[PDB]
Amino acid sequence: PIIYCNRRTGKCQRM
Repeated sequence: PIIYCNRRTGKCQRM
């Protein structure tokens, strides 16, 4: 899948 969480801002995405 393509689900990750960027640390730059601190927001995570969905599938």
